[PDB]
Amino acid sequence: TASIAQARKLVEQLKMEANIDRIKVSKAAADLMAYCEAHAKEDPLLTPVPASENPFR
Amino acid sequence: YTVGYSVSLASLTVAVLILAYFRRLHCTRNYIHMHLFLSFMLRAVSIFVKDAVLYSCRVAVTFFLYFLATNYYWILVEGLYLHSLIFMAFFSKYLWGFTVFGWGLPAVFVAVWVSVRATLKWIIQVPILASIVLNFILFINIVRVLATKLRETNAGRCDTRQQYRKLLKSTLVLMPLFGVHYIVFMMLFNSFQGFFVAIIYCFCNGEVQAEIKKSWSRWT
Amino acid sequence: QVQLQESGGGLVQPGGSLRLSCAASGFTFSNYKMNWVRQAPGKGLEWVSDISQSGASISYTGSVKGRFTISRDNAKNTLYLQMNSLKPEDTAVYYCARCPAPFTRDCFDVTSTTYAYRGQGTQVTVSS
Amino acid sequence: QSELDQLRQEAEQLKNQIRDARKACADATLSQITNNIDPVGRIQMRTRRTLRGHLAKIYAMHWGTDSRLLVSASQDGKLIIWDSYTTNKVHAIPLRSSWVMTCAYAPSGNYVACGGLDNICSIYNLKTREGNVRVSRELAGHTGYLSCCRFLDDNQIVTSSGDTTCALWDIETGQQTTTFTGHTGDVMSLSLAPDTRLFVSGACDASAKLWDVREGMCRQTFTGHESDINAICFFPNGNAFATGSDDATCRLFDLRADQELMTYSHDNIICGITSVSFSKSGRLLLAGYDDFNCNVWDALKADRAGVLAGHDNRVSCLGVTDDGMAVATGSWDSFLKIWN
Amino acid sequence: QRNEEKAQREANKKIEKQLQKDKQVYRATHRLLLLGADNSGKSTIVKQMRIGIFETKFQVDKVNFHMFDVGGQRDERRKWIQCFNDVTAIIFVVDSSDYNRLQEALNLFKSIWNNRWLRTISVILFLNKQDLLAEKVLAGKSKIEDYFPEFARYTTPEDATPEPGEDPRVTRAKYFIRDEFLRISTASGDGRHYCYPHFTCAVDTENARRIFNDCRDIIQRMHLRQYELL
Ligand SMILES: Cc1cc(N2C(=O)NC(=O)C2(C)C)cc(C)c1CCS(=O)(=O)N1CCC2(CC1)N=C(c1ccc(OC(F)(F)F)cc1)NC2=O
Repeated sequence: TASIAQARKLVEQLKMEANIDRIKVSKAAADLMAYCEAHAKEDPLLTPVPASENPFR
Repeated sequence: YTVGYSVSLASLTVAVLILAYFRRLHCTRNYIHMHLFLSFMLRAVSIFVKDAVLYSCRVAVTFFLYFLATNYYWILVEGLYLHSLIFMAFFSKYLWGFTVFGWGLPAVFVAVWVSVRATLKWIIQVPILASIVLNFILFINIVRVLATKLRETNAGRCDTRQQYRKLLKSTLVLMPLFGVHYIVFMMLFNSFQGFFVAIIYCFCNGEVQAEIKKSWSRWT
Repeated sequence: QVQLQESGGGLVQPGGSLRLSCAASGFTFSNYKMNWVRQAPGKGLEWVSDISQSGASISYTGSVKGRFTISRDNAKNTLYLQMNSLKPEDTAVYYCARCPAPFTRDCFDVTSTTYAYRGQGTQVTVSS
Repeated sequence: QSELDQLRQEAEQLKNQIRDARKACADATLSQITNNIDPVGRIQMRTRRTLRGHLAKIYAMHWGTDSRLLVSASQDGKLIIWDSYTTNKVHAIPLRSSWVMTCAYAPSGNYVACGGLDNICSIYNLKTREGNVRVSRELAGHTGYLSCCRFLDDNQIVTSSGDTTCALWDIETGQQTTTFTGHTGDVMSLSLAPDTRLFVSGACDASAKLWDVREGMCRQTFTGHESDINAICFFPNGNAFATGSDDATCRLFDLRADQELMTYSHDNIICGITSVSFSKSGRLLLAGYDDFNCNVWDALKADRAGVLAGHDNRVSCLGVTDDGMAVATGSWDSFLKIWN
Repeated sequence: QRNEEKAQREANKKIEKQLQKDKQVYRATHRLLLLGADNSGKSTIVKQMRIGIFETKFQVDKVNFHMFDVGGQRDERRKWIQCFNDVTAIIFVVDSSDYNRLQEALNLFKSIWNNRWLRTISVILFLNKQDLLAEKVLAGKSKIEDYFPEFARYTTPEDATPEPGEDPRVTRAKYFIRDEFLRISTASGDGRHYCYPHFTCAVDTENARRIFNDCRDIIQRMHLRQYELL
């Protein structure tokens, strides 16, 4: 039946997820910090731009 | 005395400010309240001015009669707008249709009194009597509907005493005790009429009280 | 990972007793309203009993009033169902469905066929 | 049952060995690395515009690539295309079904999609020969309500649905080229990667899944939420994403690390999250809540930077411009407000 | 130069005129969510009311209604039910004869009543299939006490108004099922939303004036609530 065969695919899918190259969280968090630091000056919401450069003002 | 006449105008101007400066306190019924509050304040203004020129000319006399008929015509329509919602508003402009009725129609037959007076009572008085009588007719209809609905909220799944409190409080805030004072009379009553209305209709109002709390929460 | 692992259940003679145990994990057990549901052989899922967050509303399905009783232990993160007099009609797979939202008194879709926040269930059989 | 017991054990033991692999990578936490950097401080945005004209609640919205035009869907049958700079309404599309639950604006700015309980992501042609707006073609084939459909290309669109299934579509033919199966609950949100090579989708089973567009297979699944995931959004670089849920918590997940980096939660908040969005830099994390508010979060330190309190009913949708210049907030009070 | 701005401002007026016209039709119409079960008999009510989702428009006394039946979805309904937080009323249909499924209908009623986004909506309850309930009660095959033990200690309400010709045993069971639904209504939502129970059959000829009268009472109470008069 379908109920007994519904677990056939669940095992197969988890096998694909098991064999994945995982990096350390320490260097993973470094990439997020580096991206934000390198793009901080390009974020109008982060740093309120002058009213002359704001189309909504 | 004088302090009593300050609170009549002072509270009513605060009432219009809260209703007008705010966007949440809107829709037709709140626009109706402002004209009622404006008329109550405008009556108190014309009371002293007329007395000051007379005892305390004819310019203040004609203004006094205009605003006296304006109060009972804005009490009438406000009960007329509520009557429309319960009965003849299941298919819903209307708001600006009778805004002329509120101010303009009281004025026109005042000028008739002036026109006849310009040479050579009932011209101005009994039109107000008709408004008072008609307003009482609407008041009786509404309290019967309120009583009808209170006993059918959940069939018998309520409390008779609790629905008595709901009926009594609702009845108090609609009975035209100002209209009966006009016919009975024709001192201190004028002093508190303007300030008394602001406490119940704008201060005791349970939704503006939470609105200013929302206003204070946003700002502070 | 939200998990609900049922315990207990088995064969029992009519008139006996059976204590179910539902071990919860992956969420704050104290915030959620918990339910017991069952699926009889050849029948759809049926709601049995629920319990409030604190353990005040202890409503039952009516067919099991007097016999069944649900319990809750927020410290141990577990749910209970003490069945006191089992009838043959009670034979079903008893699940431990949890309500979807964490601060609501209404509970939706616990009896659905593919509810995500419901356990695998424990088999209860009554026969002579 | 004798052999089906093994299938349960095979999945359980293999799922168990995945956790220790993730536990080995978790040497530090995102709070430890980002504790040294100074905080953003106070964030105080102001309502630059408030867009009025929708009759019923605004349920979804989407910005354009030019960062000027918007599309907003309301539960009354209208799909209004706005203009942020001048507040003017460019178009007003009457829909067949009033219960529209999603809307999308094409990257080219030529088509607009929408759908809901009618089970159709209808494509609308804005730049036609006669200048009008008409239904281009209707993409039928979903068995559950359409929750999110997003333009992958001018001729491709990915859809989420309440039938636990996503699908890639070909607008020219009108058929599903790729089907994305694996979710158990209703799929509520969808977010494409910047490269449009992968996309994530959260569903009503407290789990998110990374899908490959050209393959149709699930790469990895993320867990950690306690309740239904309502919103999802990629990090600007494309290596992470955030998920809002009914837990009153947002969570940051890293694709390469395959773990949950950070949780954005406060004890005061006990209401669900409807929409999430990152800023252009990715430092700020916008989130729309059920308590009629929008909270700005520091994505690296998990601190409430600010609050966008300007709506009467629940905040239904959020959006940030591609140039990161402004943020818009739709709500159930039928008002779309621009913040900057 | 300014030609584009003149065109854009002139264009916005054309949409604004249409949106005001569409507002009149939207406000006049009353939207209704028809909710029920497979055995409730939803299609019977829809069919006899001859004026992904199925819509049914019917006009009563020059008042447009719009009944929405949502049958093209799955059994999980906690995400699309939020789309109907502003309907005028929810028409809840129940099969009175189907005893074992009454608790399932009671649970669904409790969820809708206590839902955060549906706390303001009033429910027009239709206890459908009354003729089959009378047949089952008089036959004596199935009993309420097995499925509802509290029935054995239930006295008929004094305000009951039975139809001309009805066994007192039938009336007792008929008003007990109604009382089960009204028990949930009174337990929460004090004055914010109410329930309108009705006994209906497959041959109830109008069955739409009751909706018309209930929707009229819902709007009237809504206006009175804004005045804090009820
Ligand atoms: C209906 C309504 C409801 C509201 N509310 C709202 O919106 N929220 C709310 O909570 C309430 C306040 C319910 C507000 C307004 C303005 C009105 C219209 C009110 S009126 O204009 O029709 N008119 C009614 C008649 C009128 C003048 C005003 N009243 C009195 C009067 C006398 C004595 C009284 O008390 C006591 F006897 F002295 F003890 C009390 C009244 N005498 C009059 O002649």
